[PDB]
Amino acid sequence: SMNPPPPETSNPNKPKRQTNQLQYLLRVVLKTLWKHQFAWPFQQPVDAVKLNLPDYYKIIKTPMDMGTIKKRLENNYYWNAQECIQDFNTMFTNCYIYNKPGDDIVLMAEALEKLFLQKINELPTEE
Ligand SMILES: CCc1c(C(=O)Nc2cc(S(=O)(=O)N(CC)CC)ccc2O)[nH]c(C)c1C(N)=O
Ligand code: NA
Repeated sequence: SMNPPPPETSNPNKPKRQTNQLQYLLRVVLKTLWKHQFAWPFQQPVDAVKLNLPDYYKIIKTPMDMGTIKKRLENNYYWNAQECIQDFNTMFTNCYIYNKPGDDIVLMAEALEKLFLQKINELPTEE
């Protein structure tokens, strides 16, 4: 198939708040993963047309990427910090669903996920 529209990154029908957790998720978690040498395949939605991966969006029905997550944080899309953490988890899980052990892309996800866990370890306390 072709590509779906990217996930929504704003919600007009949802109140917005600033929290220590959410700001940390942008400025520490997202930012540190973003600058990693293996971040690039996860910085934007998988372009299945350009990459000639016709089955990607047949297999992956809940796509997620760090470009989307970054915009969601900047736009205050998330009310609860867990919403953001869930999106990271979905991104990694998609990679482990679609690909095979030892694939380049899988090793890249593994390094990012390792780093992600190190960073969310020091997430500020809620509320
Ligand atoms: C390996 C395919 C893949 C990617 C990916 O994005 N790969 C990719 C992107 C471009 S790119 O043209 O879009 N590009 C210019 C360099 C990036 C801006 C070029 C080559 C590429 O291999 N991401 C995921 C989660 C997967 C997967 N299999 O799960
Ligand atoms: Na084809």
